[PDB]
Amino acid sequence: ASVATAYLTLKADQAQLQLTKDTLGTYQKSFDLTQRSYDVGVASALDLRQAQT
Amino acid sequence: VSKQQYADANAAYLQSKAAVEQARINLRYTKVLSPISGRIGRSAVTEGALVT
Repeated sequence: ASVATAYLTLKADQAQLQLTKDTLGTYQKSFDLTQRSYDVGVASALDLRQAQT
Repeated sequence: VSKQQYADANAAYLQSKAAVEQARINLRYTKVLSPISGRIGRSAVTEGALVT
């Protein structure tokens, strides 16, 4: 039982790690777009700061 | 603030200043000034007369 549950937790953690990698890629794209909007002059610095957080 | 948020507010301020300028012109008309220098004649209308 312990070996089975440990292998299942490993597989579940690997899948959740892939999904958090996708979340990090999405947040990187969104932060780059807000950085472009702030560098152009349309968005203020506060909208950049919240995307940074 | 973003520079667009400064630019449109500056544009609204300039528009309100131009409206103040036009109201100042209409206030300058009601004290009617002589457009040239020279000899004046008679006043064909006196005080109390309505003009359009």
